[PDB]
Amino acid sequence: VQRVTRIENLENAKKLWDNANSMLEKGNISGYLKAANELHKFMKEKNLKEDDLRPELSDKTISPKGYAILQSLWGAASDYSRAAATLTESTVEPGLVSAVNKMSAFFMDCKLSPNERATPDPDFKVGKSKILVGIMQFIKDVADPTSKIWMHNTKALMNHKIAAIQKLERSNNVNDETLESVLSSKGENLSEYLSYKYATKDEGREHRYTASTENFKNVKEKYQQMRGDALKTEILADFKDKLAEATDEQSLKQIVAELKSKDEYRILAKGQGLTTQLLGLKTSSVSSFEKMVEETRESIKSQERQTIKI
Ligand SMILES: CCCC(=O)OC[C@H](COP(=O)(O)O[C@H]1[C@H](O)[C@@H](O)[C@H](OP(=O)(O)O)[C@@H](O)[C@H]1O)OC(=O)CCC
Ligand code: NA
Repeated sequence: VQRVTRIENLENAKKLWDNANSMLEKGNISGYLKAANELHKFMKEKNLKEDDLRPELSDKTISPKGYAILQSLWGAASDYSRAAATLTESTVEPGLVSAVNKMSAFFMDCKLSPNERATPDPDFKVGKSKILVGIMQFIKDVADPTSKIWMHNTKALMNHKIAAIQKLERSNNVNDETLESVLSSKGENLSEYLSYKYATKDEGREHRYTASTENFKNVKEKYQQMRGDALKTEILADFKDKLAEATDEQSLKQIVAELKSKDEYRILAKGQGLTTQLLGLKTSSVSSFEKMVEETRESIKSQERQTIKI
């Protein structure tokens, strides 16, 4: 490796480090992690270590605010990677969160020598629930859109947990216990996950008009042999995953219109009992869908308030 190549690689690494620090300074957790991930990868690709870059950062500073955020992130990620390692699933979610600790540590060690101590602003109070949401946003950003944590789409499960944390915030009910329950969850309680009391994979309730695909010409093949509450469950699970693709209000509107145009939606809206059909009642599953739509809308609004701040 020529000197000119090393110089060019270190100058690009410095720029990557600076991008991460810039995000950190703005309190943009997901942006910081995206930047930190790229710094780390690039350095590894160029066989450059923390000791190689550190001399180049002598004109740079991690602020006291920055160190406070790094400390909170470390603790939050450590806790989350432990909480997310469960009998249901212990590979994907902990692996993702553990990578956050590794890349963030690397960013810091590029600046700080092994024996020098971080200097956090002792009065800068970092919100653990904000940090956790930031980690989840990062996971959403890095995940393949078809990847799963246990039986659930990773991006949908992240939206689920982000929304759950946001609800705790709005209810001022954020503490270790309530956060632990969200972090350790894999959506095992399917009725909670889908906001549908009757969520099931088995025969579910007996009905006069058990749901089926038989009166519907354009339903996807995967549903054709499903019936009843199990059929509605599967449709709701797939609709949930589709909703989690929304990025802003306009994309949500579009996705919702597309879903409602489907025979799958008509199945949800068709009553399985005489009273629902006779009196023209909204079904439980339509209400579940609307609840997920509204939660997605509010979560979008909430995170877009946050983009303005970061
Ligand atoms: C108008 C206010 C009262 C009311 O909501 O009644 C609905 C209730 C339940 O309606 P239904 O029997 O139609 O059962 C509902 C139907 O199976 C819906 O399709 C279900 O939603 P889905 O799971 O989305 O299919 C509802 O869960 C059922 O309750 O009716 C009775 O209990 C009368 C019993 C003689
Ligand atoms: Na039946």
